[PDB]
Amino acid sequence: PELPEVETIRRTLLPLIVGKTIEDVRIFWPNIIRHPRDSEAFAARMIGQTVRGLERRGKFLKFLLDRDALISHLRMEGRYAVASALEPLEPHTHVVFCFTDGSELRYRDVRKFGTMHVYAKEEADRRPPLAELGPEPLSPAFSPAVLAERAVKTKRSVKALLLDCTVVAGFGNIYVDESLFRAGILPGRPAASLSSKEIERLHEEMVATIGEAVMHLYVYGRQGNPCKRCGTPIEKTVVAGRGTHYCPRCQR
DNA sequence: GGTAGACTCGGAC
DNA sequence: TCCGAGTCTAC
Ligand SMILES: [Zn+2]
Repeated sequence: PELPEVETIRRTLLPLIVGKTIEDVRIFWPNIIRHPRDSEAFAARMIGQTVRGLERRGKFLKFLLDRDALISHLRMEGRYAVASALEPLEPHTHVVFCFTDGSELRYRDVRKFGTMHVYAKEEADRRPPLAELGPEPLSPAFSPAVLAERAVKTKRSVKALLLDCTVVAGFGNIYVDESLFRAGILPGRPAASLSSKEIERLHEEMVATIGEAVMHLYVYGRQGNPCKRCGTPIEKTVVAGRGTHYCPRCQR
């Protein structure tokens, strides 16, 4: 799921788990657990804690318990569900948090690609994977000036810059391509080659694109199809190690 | 210390 | 054989 979908999960999952107390934690694929390193320690430490809140940072979900925070990243296909302990599990269920009320929070992932880290709450923001995360794209802390400062300092492409989690939190491939299209900037342009005007416009379109999504596509996945603005066939290439979609006429 | 490469997966191709 | 998010490893 991308940032808007993670926000939807945050909002919808919270009332389904708040105030529930963890009775057991069952782990069927230990490699998902990244901290503590031993999955048995991860399970043991969560027992007896009550869920107090659920926050989002970029695409990370931060489950707030009594003492600990559980930091979860779903990557491309990870999913959470709340359901009865009496019912059979769905396929690809890797971690289950069992509550005292006979309900469960279940983590599934066909790709087995997601991650979980647990730390004392006061520690979580200074440890991986949250340490060094850049500002929320919809926050005043992500500004044209912040973006300009990062862009001038790098040799990388503008696409590479926007995909960098230290620059801006959880701005995914789809939204990078869409924002660059809407701003009229080629993804392969060196970040340092962007004018002040281009940086301002890019910031504006990033906020608009992801803001709209949290509340249709021009380029992403539309290679070979006509651009919706000018009719030129959308092209796809590799930029910053990712499939990258753009209109060669609208973007410069 | 900035930046690329390795690493994790399994469904689609 | 391709893909990819974000951390870890190595130049
Ligand atoms: Zn166009």
